[PDB]
Amino acid sequence: KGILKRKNVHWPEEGKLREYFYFELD
Amino acid sequence: SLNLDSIIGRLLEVQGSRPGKNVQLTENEIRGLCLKSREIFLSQPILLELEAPLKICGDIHGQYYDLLRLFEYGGFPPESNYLFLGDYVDRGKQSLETICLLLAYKIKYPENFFLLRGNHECASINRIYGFYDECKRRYNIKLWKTFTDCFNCLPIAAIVDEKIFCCHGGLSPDLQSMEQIRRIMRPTDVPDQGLLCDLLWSDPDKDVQGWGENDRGVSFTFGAEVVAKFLHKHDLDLICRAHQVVEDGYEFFAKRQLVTLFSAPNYCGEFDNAGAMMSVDETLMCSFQILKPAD
Ligand SMILES: [Cl-]
Ligand SMILES: [Cl-]
Ligand SMILES: [Mn+2]
Ligand SMILES: [Mn+2]
Repeated sequence: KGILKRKNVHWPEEGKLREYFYFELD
Repeated sequence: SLNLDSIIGRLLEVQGSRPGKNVQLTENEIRGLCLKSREIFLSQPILLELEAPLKICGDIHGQYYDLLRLFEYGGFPPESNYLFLGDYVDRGKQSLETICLLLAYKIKYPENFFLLRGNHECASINRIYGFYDECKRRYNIKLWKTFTDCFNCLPIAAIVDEKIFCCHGGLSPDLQSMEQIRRIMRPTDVPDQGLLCDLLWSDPDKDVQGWGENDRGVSFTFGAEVVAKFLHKHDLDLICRAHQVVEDGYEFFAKRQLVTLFSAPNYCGEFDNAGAMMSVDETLMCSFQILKPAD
């Protein structure tokens, strides 16, 4: 199912643009 | 000959382990990763033409446990497709684990996992900024030279679905046609000036009109109108690049015509930046996954 070889780039609504992941640093 | 699954398993088994724990592969295993990935790099084009969906990541700089977090949150290969934009080595403490996992995944999933060259995949840079010292301490000088021969064959740019142009650094005043990238022969070092140098070294700048001198002492800056003209001329929608630390892990330029990605949070232990990757779905809907230490 490889991805090496007309669409348009678009963006979500502002509240769905970023998904955050927090982690504990040591 | 290459016990590729064994290597990957040993690289992944330190996840969550004692903080900073090394994974020490054998030198033959590492030489095998370099040799087999080099073959694959040379068999694939230097300008990768890719289809969505995929996740795009910026600089890692040897922060191995942040790379593992990227995969944990983005999906371990082959659950997600990946394009990395370069700067795997130097500055961090675990350049070797970082590059070995990336090369192993390139060999394991060669048409679903991709690595571009950054300006630190260059012997005259990474001799100084950490990678050679790590190789000499943990292996030997011959292995560092083996890495250099592998890095000299990395591809230089990618275009996703004819709309997203990807490279480590940025545009070049010498880039008129994509054919000029396709004509670059490998193996090659990174020159001190010219197209290949600029693709790995240039930066966008909000204050320059046209092309300016780059504060790095190498290559150029380019302004927002350079970006607009390039996109229009080549029927592209977006430039996606890395190379600069940005506080939120990603940063837009020129009204979303360019984005900078940086994937090493709290870079060097000195900055308080997040890392980000950009997900591109099948319709080229683009969003960001942001990795940050809790505060
Ligand atoms: Cl994906
Ligand atoms: Cl400009
Ligand atoms: Mn960098
Ligand atoms: Mn860089």
